[PDB]
Amino acid sequence: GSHSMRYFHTSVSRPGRGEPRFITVGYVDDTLFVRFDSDATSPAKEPRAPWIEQEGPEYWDRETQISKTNTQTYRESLRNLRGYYNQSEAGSHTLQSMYGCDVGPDGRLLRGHNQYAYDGKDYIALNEDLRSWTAADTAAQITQRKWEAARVAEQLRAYLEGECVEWLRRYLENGKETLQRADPPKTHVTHHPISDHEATLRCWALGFYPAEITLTWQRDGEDQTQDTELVETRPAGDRTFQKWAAVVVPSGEEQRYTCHVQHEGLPKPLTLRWEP
Amino acid sequence: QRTPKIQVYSRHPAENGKSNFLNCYVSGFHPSDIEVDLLKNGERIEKVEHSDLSFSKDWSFYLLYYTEFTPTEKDEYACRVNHVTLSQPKIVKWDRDM
Amino acid sequence: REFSKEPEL
Repeated sequence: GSHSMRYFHTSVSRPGRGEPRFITVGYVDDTLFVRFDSDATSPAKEPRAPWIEQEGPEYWDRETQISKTNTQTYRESLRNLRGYYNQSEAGSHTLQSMYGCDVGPDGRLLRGHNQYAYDGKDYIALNEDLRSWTAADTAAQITQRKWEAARVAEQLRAYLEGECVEWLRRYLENGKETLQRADPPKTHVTHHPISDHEATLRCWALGFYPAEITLTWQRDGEDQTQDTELVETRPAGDRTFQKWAAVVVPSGEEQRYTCHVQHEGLPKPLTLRWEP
Repeated sequence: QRTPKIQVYSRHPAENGKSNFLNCYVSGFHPSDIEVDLLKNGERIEKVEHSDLSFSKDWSFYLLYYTEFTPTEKDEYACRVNHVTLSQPKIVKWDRDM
Repeated sequence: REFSKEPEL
């Protein structure tokens, strides 16, 4: 019922190999819908989902201009960050940011986001009030003081409560046949003997959207959290996701074990067992 | 720096003789530069595509590399990954049960 | 739709 829009910026310096590369991707929930790469032959914002293709030339012109301007902004930021940390011009560094909005089933704002990381470490973030900043260290305090003096937070608040929510709602309607369609997992349990003494029970969830899912094993009705091998949820390549959970069980005890699956697309949670 | 997690798997349950997609999902890594080959019987597959570089809430990067393939009983597939955190490339074999 | 006023850090 709830939904999110998020843009992801990455800038990576590469001394001796040109100017820092700038990439943007945009998501609605777990669906990538737009991309930009300054290393492309002819850099432009490009559609990656069918429902954004109908936006007109004025939309794509604005989106591309923003990304071209951002490419330069992030190069200046990288220069400033190197100085803030007394770093040499010879090293490669990464600046990332992610921003956007979360809305509930009625389309109203739940909260907004805008945060930054330098070389993989949190640097500065807009607080949930959309008015104040949290800085990680004395370098980020320089950024904070600059952004406070220029009232940047007020610009972000206006965007996050206005355009962000309004355009997310537009995208959800234009893409409703996919973005507002939960595809339930197809589930089954497989059995893999390890030795005479033990076998693996593996509980599979395939073909589901969105990626959020809960997969758990119980033994005699008690969760087996410490004994369960849980792989990261992974993309299938057709918009859907996959996941599995496995437990090692003594030979002959398989029927003490149940797999439990929760997902938005399921009419009811599933309980599964090994069915030889 | 953060070393990549690597999963190798198919889009659909594998059935010998039926066309499918071979996936190598690399995630959890930092910095973002990474190199990935998909291998058939130890040799690089030429026709390999990849998703757009993205990153997670913890700032680590992820990418999907993929190719069409037709699994068989005896053909072996793998993913070979290089990253600054690795002293030598890491090879993960495709196991159709994982 | 993107935010148009990303500031320099």
